[PDB]
Amino acid sequence: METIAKHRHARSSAQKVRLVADLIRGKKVSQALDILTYTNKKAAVLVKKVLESAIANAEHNDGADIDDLKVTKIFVDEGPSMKRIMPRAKGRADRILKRTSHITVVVSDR
Amino acid sequence: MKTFTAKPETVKRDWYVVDATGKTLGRLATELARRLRGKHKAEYTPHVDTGDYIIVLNADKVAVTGNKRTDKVYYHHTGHIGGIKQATFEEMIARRPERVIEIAVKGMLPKGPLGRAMFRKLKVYAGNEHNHAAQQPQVLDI
Amino acid sequence: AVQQNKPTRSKRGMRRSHDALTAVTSLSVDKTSGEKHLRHHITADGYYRGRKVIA
Amino acid sequence: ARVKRGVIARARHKKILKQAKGYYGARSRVYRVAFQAVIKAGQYAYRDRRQRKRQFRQLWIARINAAARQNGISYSKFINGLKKASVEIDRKILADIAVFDKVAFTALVEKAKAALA
Amino acid sequence: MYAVFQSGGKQHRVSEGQTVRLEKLDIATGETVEFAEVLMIANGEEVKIGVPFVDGGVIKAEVVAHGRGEKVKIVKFRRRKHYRKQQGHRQWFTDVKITGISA
RNA sequence: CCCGGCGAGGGGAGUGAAAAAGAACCUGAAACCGUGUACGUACAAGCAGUGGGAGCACGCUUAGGCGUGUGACUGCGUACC
RNA sequence: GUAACGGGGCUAAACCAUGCACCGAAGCUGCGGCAGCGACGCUUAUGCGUUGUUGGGUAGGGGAGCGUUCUGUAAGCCUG
Repeated sequence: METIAKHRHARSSAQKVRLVADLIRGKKVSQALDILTYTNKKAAVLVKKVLESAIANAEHNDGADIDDLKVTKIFVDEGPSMKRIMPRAKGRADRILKRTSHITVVVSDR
Repeated sequence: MKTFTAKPETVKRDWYVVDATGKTLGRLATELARRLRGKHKAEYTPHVDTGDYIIVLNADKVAVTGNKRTDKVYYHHTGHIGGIKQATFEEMIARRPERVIEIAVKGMLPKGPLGRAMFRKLKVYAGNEHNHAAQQPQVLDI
Repeated sequence: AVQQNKPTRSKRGMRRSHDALTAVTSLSVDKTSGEKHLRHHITADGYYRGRKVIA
Repeated sequence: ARVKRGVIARARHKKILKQAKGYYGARSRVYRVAFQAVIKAGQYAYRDRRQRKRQFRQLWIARINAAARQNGISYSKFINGLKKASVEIDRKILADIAVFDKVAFTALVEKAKAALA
Repeated sequence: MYAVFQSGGKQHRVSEGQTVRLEKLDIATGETVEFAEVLMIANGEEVKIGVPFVDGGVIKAEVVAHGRGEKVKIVKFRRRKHYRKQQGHRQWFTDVKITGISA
């Protein structure tokens, strides 16, 4: 029995969020929460919220027990980019890209 | 049918012992290289090693012809600018007698990983004794 | 100064092979409250080494 | 009568990219770079169909030399003796026998020696 | 027991019960074929060598199938000279099963 | 109904032939970026493939075979217009 | 940076004369397959059977074919 949680159109870069995602793969949920509580990065907050939502779904829609859950999968993908303009010297112009990501977490008893 | 090919997991190898007193350097090195590579067996295979282990004794008693004891020069370079160095046959025999035979045989072997692995089965000593009595080598006359 | 050839994703990964984060080894347990905290720091309620320090 | 090109173009590109499976980097991902990697492969195959035979004959000859020098003759004299004895076995079969049957090879060497005597 | 014989411009070494692939022959399926130009017969320690053929030596075989082999591609290319060409090829064969060796 | 800041975003329940038709909504190709499994890779020098060729994993047959993926070592080999 | 035999090494594994073997190419022979051009016999609606010979190619000339969109045969044929 597996349960899913997603965060779509999140304001960050996949490269930056994968660093935090790599810390908590294959671990128990309580230990994962403890690890995430003491990481001094901005992506820790987002990943933590997604994990908490997944646990709540697991125990409300599927009748699960917290003490037997495990982070079975986690991944980050790219989203659409916003395009902006930045002036430079001597009348030149430049393009600015603002990147976005999708975050997915899967928890299971097995 | 398809032609036979040797398999490195099942190959026989023997141990031989040779004496170098009063022998010509190149005419000894030819035989040593031939037997290290394994050209004397009907199971010869270019991409496999089918040779034997050979011990050489009395390396500081090899012989050369002509005026080569004073006129054969070994060169090398160090990698720093200006670092070219040379030695003579007599100086080499005085300082490091095994290197003579070692270099001579190395020059005659294939260039690559397989040749580098072939070179590992040669054991050269400067005297008349060795400590490989547990392998039971056989006397080989060249 | 700029590149004459486009690099490869293999080189990108090889360069990034030193960018991994490190986790905290262990957490400490207070002797009165029983909370978890960083070693040599105060707890979230105001304890340090068994004594209340902040209201 | 206006004609479009998408279906045929895609089919051609896919046909070429299916032959580049296993190559490294862009050579199995990009059409411009993978087209050049197929022509060269064809050229090499055409040349190697001819190099194969040379390689195998050389191997057979080396093995026969090794086998004959163990009975006490050299390759050239052995071949001359067989020619004078009117034996017409080829080098492939001779190498096979040298590896898998040694009594027969000794018999052949004696025949050649008797012819040369 | 094994014997050597010649067919199709090439030589083969065989023993009883074996299947052999040769160039195309002009015999129908299920029929018998006889090779009566044999070069060598070996039966353990007994070795007969022809000069060039053994006297009274025969191999009998049966035909099994005809067919076509795997495809090959031919590519020709001359660089900077505006020349390219391509071709394909398959080759015929016959299969026989050895039934008897008589010396 | 539930997690979340009375957010953004999601998991259930329900509509419908179909929700991977959910409003960023027919079909959804390529470049480009990820997660999982099998094999190889830390004494080895070059247009990266071709000819030869062990070992390992897996699918039919269970008689010999045979097919698919990876590929140590070795000969030859300086892109296209 | 050895650096005026490719290298190792060579007193012949150098040079001169005579002889006999062997290696060595996509050249020649062997086995199987495709196509072009002639000659000769039945006879051709332009075919069959024998036989001789040929098939590296830029600029450029000659012959024969594949696939895409639209019109008729089609108020036909395939298809929840």
